[PDB]
Amino acid sequence: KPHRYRPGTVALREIRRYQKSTELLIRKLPFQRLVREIAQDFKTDLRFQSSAVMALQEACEAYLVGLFEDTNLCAIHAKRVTIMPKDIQLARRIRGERA
Amino acid sequence: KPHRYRPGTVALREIRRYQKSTELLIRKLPFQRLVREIAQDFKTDLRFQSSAVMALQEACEAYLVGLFEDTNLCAIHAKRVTIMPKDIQLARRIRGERA
Amino acid sequence: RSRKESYSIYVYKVLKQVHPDTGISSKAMGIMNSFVNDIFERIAGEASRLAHYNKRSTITSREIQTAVRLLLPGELAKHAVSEGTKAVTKYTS
Amino acid sequence: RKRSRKESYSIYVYKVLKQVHPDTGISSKAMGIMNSFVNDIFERIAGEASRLAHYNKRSTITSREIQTAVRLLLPGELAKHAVSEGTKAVTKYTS
Amino acid sequence: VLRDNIQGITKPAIRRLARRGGVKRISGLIYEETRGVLKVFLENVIRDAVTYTEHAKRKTVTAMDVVYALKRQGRTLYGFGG
Amino acid sequence: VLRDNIQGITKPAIRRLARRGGVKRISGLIYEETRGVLKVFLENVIRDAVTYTEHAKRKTVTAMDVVYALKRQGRTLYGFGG
Amino acid sequence: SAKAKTRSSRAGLQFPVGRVHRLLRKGNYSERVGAGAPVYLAAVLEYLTAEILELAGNAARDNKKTRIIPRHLQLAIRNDEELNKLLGRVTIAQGGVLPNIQAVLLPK
Amino acid sequence: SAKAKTRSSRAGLQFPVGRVHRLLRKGNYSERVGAGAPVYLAAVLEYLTAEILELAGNAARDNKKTRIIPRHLQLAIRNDEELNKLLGRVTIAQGGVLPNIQAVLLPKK
DNA sequence: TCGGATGTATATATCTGACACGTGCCTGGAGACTAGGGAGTAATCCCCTTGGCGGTTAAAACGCGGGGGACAGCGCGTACGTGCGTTTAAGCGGTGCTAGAGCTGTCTACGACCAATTGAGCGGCCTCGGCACCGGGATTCTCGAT
DNA sequence: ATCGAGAATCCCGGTGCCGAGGCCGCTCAATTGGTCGTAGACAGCTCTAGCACCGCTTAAACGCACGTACGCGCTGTCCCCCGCGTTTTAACCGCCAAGGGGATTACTCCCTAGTCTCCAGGCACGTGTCAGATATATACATCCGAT
Repeated sequence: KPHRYRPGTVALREIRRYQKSTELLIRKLPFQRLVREIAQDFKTDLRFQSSAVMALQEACEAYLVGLFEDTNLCAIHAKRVTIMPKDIQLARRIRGERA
Repeated sequence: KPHRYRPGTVALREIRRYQKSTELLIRKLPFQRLVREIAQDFKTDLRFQSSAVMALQEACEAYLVGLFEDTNLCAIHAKRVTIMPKDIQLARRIRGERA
Repeated sequence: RSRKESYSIYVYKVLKQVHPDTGISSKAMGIMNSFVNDIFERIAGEASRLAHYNKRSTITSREIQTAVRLLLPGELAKHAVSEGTKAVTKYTS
Repeated sequence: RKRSRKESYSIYVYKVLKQVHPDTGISSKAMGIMNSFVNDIFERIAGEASRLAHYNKRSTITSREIQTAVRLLLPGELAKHAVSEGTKAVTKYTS
Repeated sequence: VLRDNIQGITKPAIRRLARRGGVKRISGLIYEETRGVLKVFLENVIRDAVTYTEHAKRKTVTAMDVVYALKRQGRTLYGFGG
Repeated sequence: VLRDNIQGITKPAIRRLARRGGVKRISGLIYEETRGVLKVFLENVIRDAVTYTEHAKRKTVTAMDVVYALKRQGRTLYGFGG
Repeated sequence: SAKAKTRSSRAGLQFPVGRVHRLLRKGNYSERVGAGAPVYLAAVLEYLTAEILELAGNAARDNKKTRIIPRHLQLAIRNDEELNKLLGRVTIAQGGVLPNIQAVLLPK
Repeated sequence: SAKAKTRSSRAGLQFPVGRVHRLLRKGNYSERVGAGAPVYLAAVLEYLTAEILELAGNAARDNKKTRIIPRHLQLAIRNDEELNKLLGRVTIAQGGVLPNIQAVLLPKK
């Protein structure tokens, strides 16, 4: 029968691969469409510089990576290895975004 | 045999009593001595206005009460009711004081 | 001898205008003075930055309006903008 | 017609880089980041000095205000070394 | 560009963002949660960016508007001006 | 005042500060930990307060120095001036 | 408004328009200050003051008092959802906290 | 030391003393600006720049490169203990993340 | 389900000290005017934003088998809560002294301001060496088999 | 414990492009030199409030004993995420084209700074009285061992 890794090996391999790099991890066109949709419920007939959408993407990705680090800390605190929504909620509450 | 409450009743009674009040909870002279000792390892022969020591005490007590709220949140997250030093450490790390 | 300025009599006028029967202690008035000073400096600093970004050298009333839109949360911002607009419109006319 | 000119800190950052590492170059995005860093720190120190001269009812920002702003803003050994460097520069300039 | 683009933030993308954060295992309900926490964050920044754009009387959202909107929330960003 | 005054922040005082925070049960190793934390906080504020006092060329730490030192750390305090 | 009296009375306010003008001119915010900026700022400050004072007066009446103390300002601020977002990093002296017990700690 | 030349040169720096003077003077920080404030500020800015650039050059040479990129600035900043405290709330674009795996997640015996 | 026993809310007298209000006055705000440059407005140019094909192929979506991790339950034993008796030092009042904060007057050296001048720094060219990429081979974790 | 097969990642050499580094022309911002008015350095005086001491009452901290509820470790089930193969969708890249609106320049006018005079609002100080803190006595709610 063919080769097969055990659950948890490819996960660590991807952790190393993506902590070693600096690329952008969300696709560009879907994010640009999301940004335009939000902004157009704020004001109609707007235009965006490309640098503006790139800056928004950098900020969003940095935010989400920090939040996932804090979530992993909480999940380990509860003696687990799987992150769950209650970990995100506790991180955002202690951090100061849900008061 | 004499009367006796079960462990956990007087604790809730004190929680209500101290959340209902606004007094200062640390004694004044010990805190003033602590403040003078720290400041005198920063610079010798200093004098303090009484308002200065009172402001320092208000700030310190507010800080510690907030930290204990976050610690209780962590202890409940781990499915406990007792707060431990690892809860304070997790709260101060996620909060942004231990990085 | 020196004299120090505060916002005590104006806070008291507002209080006797909204609650005609209650008074205010002294520590509460100290807190209210600190609040007014804090909000003044927040709004003024934001307006200064807005006038600097756009290469202007004057803080007009729309700098203050945009600073208020940036600093306060939603319905607070709406009511404060309406009040300020009404005040300026009554002042010029 | 002409396009307006925009100033930056590129040539000075490059002089410092060729002083420290005599044979290393710098890309363009890294120089953008270095410009943002210099502007950020300038505005932090200047705003702190402004507040510090306003608290004491002064009209002038002197080297004493800048030294105290540096003592307030930077961490320990950074603060000690930056204060020594600034003091040495002002002394060499005056004398 | 009107309706339902938050699902363009796919599940592999959230999994990559979690791997860069050091996460080994992910629960199946995380994705619907992350598309919320993101949509709020974005909405706070754009709302400020547009507020700057209307002040300069412009109709194009410049990168400096985004840099200022982020600096105002305590999230300074280096590399796009400023 | 010279030596070992942080043991003057007794254990009942920490139980009271924890009860106001809503804590029902406390572990016997908290007290030590808490004292540590407290000291750090204090040392960060006083170090700034004195830095203001030296600038005005004074030898008395005023309450405005403490209010400014706290404001520059993101912990604004109402009721002591300013 | 043609009446040439004090500017606060002309604009319809209780807060001072002239003092705010002087504080804006002598505070190092810009080189010039328009004529309608102190009026706007005084109106905004008066509105926010009236909001907080009304909530605090309600909180004081709810406790059988004829006088506001810092505890009532703390209650009024923490119990409003927007004044708590505007003043979330602020410490009221002698204010205490809000009564709050986590539901897991109560006797079952 | 007296001089008739550019002030940056008599002060001993490679950073503009006149431009910093004009920026302090036209930036609405105070009504007047002393003569020794731009010299001090230029010297402090040059020190901090030299510090960061040296660490980043070390990080670039540790990867067999002859050129600094944002990744090297990110590494040099996060791997110092005081530059990480001065720039703790800052995001470097195209900078990435320090490699760090929690010890509980690694495989065991 | 239930009568103690303990703690907490409620009702009245009373007594002080802080809040509310009046008075003098002095300094900051208002009235009137002049002068100059900041900003509003019109016109023009050209950069860069948006919209549209068409192809290729990297990545997303879907289904499947199974192993490992989440979670519930049970048992033990130490550590924390509660209550009592003893010890310690905080808190309060009053006395007394002096350091240093705060204010006023004088004068001088420092920074703003203005006009002339000239070189440092910026925009545009452009070229070659560092870095990205291809591919082939070596090595090094990983895992099922004993 | 071990060894061998199979993916995965590092290493080494060759090929090529495009952006970093350096030159040049030129405009405008920094430098030089002088004048002037006022911010601040400094001396002197006053008098507030910060520090040190002393005695007394009593509230709170401390030490200790007992027991119970909770932390923590172990076991077992089961379901739900992970890894992998196959198919499908749409991102990405290069190109073409049009036009909106950002950016710059020229002109004018009207709005704000600056100066001087005048006067009344707000601040420091004094004083009376009533809201609130406290003592005391009940009344009621809550908790707990006993059924």
